[PDB]
Parts: sequence; structure tokens; C-alpha cells
Amino acid sequence: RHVFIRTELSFIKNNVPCIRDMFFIYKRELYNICLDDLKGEEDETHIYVQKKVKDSWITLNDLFKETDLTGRPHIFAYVDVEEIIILLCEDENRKKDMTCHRFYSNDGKEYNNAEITISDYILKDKLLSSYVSLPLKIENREYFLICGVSPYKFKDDNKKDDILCMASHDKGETWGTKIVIKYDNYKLGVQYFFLRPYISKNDLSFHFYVGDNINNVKNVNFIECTHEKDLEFVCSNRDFLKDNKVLQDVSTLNDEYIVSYGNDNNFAECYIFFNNENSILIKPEKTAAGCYGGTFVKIDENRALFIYSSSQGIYNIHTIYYANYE
Amino acid sequence: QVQLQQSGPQLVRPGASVKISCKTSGYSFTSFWMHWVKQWPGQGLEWIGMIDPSENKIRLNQNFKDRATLTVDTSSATAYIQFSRPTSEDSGVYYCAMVRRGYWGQGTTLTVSAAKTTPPSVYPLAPGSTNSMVTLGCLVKGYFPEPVTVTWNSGSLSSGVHTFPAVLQSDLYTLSSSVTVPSSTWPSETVTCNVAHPASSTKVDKKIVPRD
Amino acid sequence: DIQMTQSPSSLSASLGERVSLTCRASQEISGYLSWLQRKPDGTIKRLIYTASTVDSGVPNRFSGSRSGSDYSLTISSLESEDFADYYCLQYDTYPWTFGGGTKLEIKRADAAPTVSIFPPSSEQLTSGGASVVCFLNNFYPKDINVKWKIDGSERQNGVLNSWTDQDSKDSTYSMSSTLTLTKDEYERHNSYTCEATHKTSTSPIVKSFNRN
Repeated sequence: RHVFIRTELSFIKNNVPCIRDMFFIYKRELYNICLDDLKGEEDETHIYVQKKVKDSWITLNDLFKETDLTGRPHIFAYVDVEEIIILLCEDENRKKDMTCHRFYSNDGKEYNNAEITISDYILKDKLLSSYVSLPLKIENREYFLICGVSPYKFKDDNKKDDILCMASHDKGETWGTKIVIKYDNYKLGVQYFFLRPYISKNDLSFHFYVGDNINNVKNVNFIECTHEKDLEFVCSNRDFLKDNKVLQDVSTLNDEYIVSYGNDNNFAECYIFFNNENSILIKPEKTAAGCYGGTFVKIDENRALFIYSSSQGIYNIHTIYYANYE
Repeated sequence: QVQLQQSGPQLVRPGASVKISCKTSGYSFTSFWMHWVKQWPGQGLEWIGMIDPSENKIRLNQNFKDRATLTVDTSSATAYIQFSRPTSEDSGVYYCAMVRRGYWGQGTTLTVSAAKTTPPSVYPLAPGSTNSMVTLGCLVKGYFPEPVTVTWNSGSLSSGVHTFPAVLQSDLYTLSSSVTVPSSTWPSETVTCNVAHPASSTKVDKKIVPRD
Repeated sequence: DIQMTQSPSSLSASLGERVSLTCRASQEISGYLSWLQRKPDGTIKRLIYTASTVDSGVPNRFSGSRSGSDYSLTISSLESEDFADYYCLQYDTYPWTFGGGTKLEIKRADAAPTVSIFPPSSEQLTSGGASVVCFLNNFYPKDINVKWKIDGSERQNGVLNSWTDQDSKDSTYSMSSTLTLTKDEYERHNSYTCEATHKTSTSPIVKSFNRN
């Protein structure tokens, strides 16, 4: 009714090639957790914490130097008001324990670290993915969430064992709290990928991909969750599909949904809709680029970033402000 | 509950291929790099290298480039280090470890030598001439290789026993051990030193009789 | 390679004292420094990593710190368990490199050596050899000088010395000196003497015997 939108475009150069990006906001500053894993005879796996300074990423710390982990570990990063907690967990079954390396920091640069073990963890046989998250307040305590999803099911006797979360109330030291997710629209004979919780205004929701049998594409799904029992959430799907546009990412600004779309599965252009009304067009052409991988990074309830990698090493940062003027 | 059990001591001759094992349990063997560290005789530690069990990829200190070769068997969760053509320089204690986790094996002693295994000779040491305390001893001369153990009256006397480190001269070790007892119990009571050289399967007893 | 120079190489202190070991890196290692403890039984334990973080299960009397290129390990109150060997380890750049090590020993009051001299045994003499043994037992500090005299003339050829590690009970040291001659050259002389010079006495402790 009484809202306005402002956008600016900025660019960031990166000197290291990141196989995957994980952006987070710490004290209103943009950071990146960059997994660098070239497979050359001389190369080593790096997990850099980077910080935006001027128009370039500045590497602050290589977390991976502290661990003997092989492969590409799961990365679970959490931002509290003053603290950053990053977990590197072994990439996997027969074993019932998961070993993680916990990194802690009060600033963006200096990290303390130690090893933890989540013995007999209740996410056995669930698919885990890397993501950044916020604390979720249940009762009078705040929790960090590690959530997984069953990759595939033929028959589903219990619709509470499809999405399952492990929770910690001591800043990621111990993970003994089970949070039950009821998701009735979990489909049988369908493969699930890349489950990520989104937490905003102490509300829980999940963003993930679903594989398509007919066409060889992965479709974005988004479910919103309501808190019912203390440690139980029920989650239903939320439809964002629109014709001749492919759903990409979802976020919330000004207590409304903002949604990015691509024109096709190649993401030549990108459209961002605010409450499904006002839209802004992203043209990463001025060329040969695209807006694949575009994701929202929320700064506060009115300020958000939309980030995608134009070309190799270049990041397009669209800053979005959306609020009521009265 | 991580455990790293290495293989026992080995004595090989120069040029004979030798392999040391380190068997793991209590964790996913392929999820962590395995390191090898060498303890030099009478000196410090040196990092040999590390192996990735999941990729069979190796980062090796080039000081061991043509000396050590690292392997793994993921089916049995054991890491190996092998010296194909070992020399006397390769003697030392070898540790397997997940260094950045703090888990170390107990270590494996490797002795590379061409010297022939020789049984010791045990000689009494008795004074020639009093005081309230009398010091006895026995000399364990000309054996190979280490170690030998020496006890007194099958282990009865423990209060005042010293066993000196062996010294190596002409491919043979010599060692000495001393006991101090009151003049009341010697030679009024029996004092015998029990030497055991497991490498030569030698168990011999020598009683210390007073001199003329 | 990155050279880690560690000091002091040897240090003595009493129970409950505070000691500080320093490790200097030849180039920047960015705080990737670890401290390890090597106990007498060969087992190796990690104490500190990332310069100042104390590993779990390590007592709170251990700590680490950094000032520029210098990294230090501090033990605020020394306990009996803490006397062993210590190594720093940089794990910043391959190959990883250790410091030369620090041997930490216990400090106690001075104690004079108990000196005993033993003639060669007739067991050994009948096989051509002749070993004269001299025990210098339970002294402190560790430094001491033994000298052999045959008919009043100093002899150095054929002398072998062995030094015990610090005793776990009384925290003293001991040394054995063995003068090995053939039977024939041993018979050509009469007086045999070993003299021990030590901090605890202005004049040396003289023990001797005559072969008659």
C-alpha cells in the first residue's frame, strides 16, 4: 500500500576460485565462506573466510589448516549477535558418530577451534548440506540447527521422519536436542537435494530441490513451518510458480515474500518480485554472463542483498531496500 | 575412542625391505589424513609425511623422498610405511598419528644393523674390602641387540637398584647394574642378579659371592 | 624448510615452579604452532595448538602465547608428571618441522656421589678380558668428572662411561665408569684408582684397590 523500493548494483573481485559460496552478514558486513578444492597434484583443500572490503574479497582465515579432514566436509555456519560459529563435519551409514571441527570467533578475523563428536547422531541416513543459519528461539533458549532430509523413499510410514533437525543450545558444543518436522507433502519415489533451513523473525522454513523424472532438472521447493509443540514443527509447501519463469530463491522483506525467478533453466535474465506485485529486472548483460546461483542475503527486515557470480571470480551484488514510508 | 596400534619392534639388516603397520579403530579411517613422524635416536622428531586414505594421495617430506613409501589398506583400516632399501640411518622410532587431532600411536622401534646377535656374558662385581651400606653389582658385557633386563633375587630388591644405559663398542653392547644393601644382609643373605636377553633367548643367573 | 629454533634445550626446575619455553620461527607461520609432550615411556601427547589453545584433557597449568615471531609454552606450577621432553611444531608450511626439543628435569639439593670401585672378576679374567668398574651413585647436580689412575698415572684409553637418566624417586643421577683392559696388561700393574670430582666437595672422592 505505502511501500517503496531502492536498488544499487556493485561488483566484487575474488582472487581464489570458489567451488561453493556461503555468504553471511556479521555486524552488517558481508562475508563469504569459500571452499577452494582444485584437484591438482600440488593443490590443497582450503576453506577461506573472506570479507568484502571495497570491491574485492579479502581472505581472513583458512579454517581447513586446523583439521586432518579429507574430502569436502559439510560446513554449518551460524551467526549470533556477537559470535560466529563454524562447523566442519566429516563427509560421511555403518558408523553412528559424526566428527566435526568447531570454530568460534568474536570478530571476523581471529578464530578459536576445537574438535567435537556428535555420537549416535539422530541424522543417520539423512542427507546433509552446507548452509549458514541464525539461532532459533524455542521456549527461553536459542538453538543452532543442523537439518537433514531423506534423499528418497518408496513408502513413508511416518511423515515425521523425512526432514529431521539436530539442535544445540550451547553455541554448537553439544547436539542433543531433536526437533521434529512434520511434512505431509513429502513425495514418494522422488529424490530430494540440498535442504537448507531459513530462519527469520524466529520463524522456520526450508529451501530445497526436488528432482524431476520426466525432464532432467532440479526444481526449487519452499516450505513454511509453524511452531506447534515445543520441539515439533509442521511444514507445508508454498506455491511461487509463475508461467515462463523458473523459481530460484525466496526471502522475506518488510514482512512479505520477495522471490527471484529465472526466464529459463539457463538463467539468462533474473526477475525479482516483491509481494508478487512490483518486479525488477536483472540483466547481467552489458556480456556472456548469467544470474545462475542467485541468492538472497538478508541484512535486516528492510535491507537485503541479491548476489550471483557473473563470470569466474566476479560477483554482482544488488542491494535491495524495501520498506513502508509511513 | 580412537585407537592407533602400531606393530612391534623390528631388527633388520641393511637392504632388507621392512614395513611398519598402524591399525586404526573407532573412527572413519578414510575421513582423516594419516601422518608419520620419526624419533631420531638420542635426538628430536621429524615429520615424514602424510597420506590421504580416501584418495591414496601422499604429501612427503623430500628428506624421505627415496627412503619411505606410505600406503593404506582401507579394507582393514591400517596404514603402512615401508623402507625398501633401509640403511643404518633409518634406525629410529616411527609414529603414526592424526597430528591435527592429537591422536598418536605408541611408536615402533626399527633397528637397521648388520651386526650378529650375540648372547651376553654376566660377571659379578663385589668389593675388595666395613661400612653399614655395601654396594654390589654385575656386568653384562658383549651382547646384541638391545634390550637386556636385569633384576635382583627375582625382583625382591627394588629400593636401591640402578641399571645403566648400554654403551655400543664394536657392534656389541655392554651394560652394568648396581644394588646397595646393608652389611647385615650381605653376605649373610643371597644376592643374585637375573639377566634376560630375549633376542638371544638367554636367561642366566649369577650370584655375587664376597671376595677372599 | 622452516627452521624452528627452540630454547632452552635443557632446563632444570623444582616442583611447583613456573617455566617458559620459547620457540622462534625462521619465517612467518601465522600462529600455526603446536606444543607436544614426549613422556619417558615414548608416548606423545599434544598440549597446545594454534599457539595459545590448550587441548582438552590437558591441565590448566599449561598455556601458550605469542609475541611476533616468538611463541612460548608456559607451565605455571610444575608437577611430577610434567618432567619430560617438549617439542614445538609448525604446521603452517610443508614440510612441517619440529623444534630441537627441551628436556625438563627436576631441581633438588646437592648430593655427593657414593663411589665404589670393583676389581675385575675371575670369571672375566679367565676369558682374557679385565674390566675395572667404578660406580658413582646418587649425586646431584648431573655433572661430574671421573679419572682413572693406574700406578698413580692417569689412564684414558679404554674407559667407557654410562649415565642414568634422573631417578624417578630421589631425583638424583648416577654414572658407571668401566676401564677395560686385557688380562695381560691388567696383571702388569698393581694399584687401580678412580677419582670423582664433583660440586659437593673441594677435593675428589678417591676409591682404590691393590691387586694383592
